[PDB]
Amino acid sequence: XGCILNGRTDLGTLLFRCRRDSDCPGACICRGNGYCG
Repeated sequence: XGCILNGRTDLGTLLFRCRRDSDCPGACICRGNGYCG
């Protein structure tokens, strides 16, 4: 697998700065803005 950032309407994504997918929690991936999703 899951990804705690999928499907949320807060700014949880902004707690997870990423430069690559492996910076992200669970099976989340790094998105175009440099934060996980």
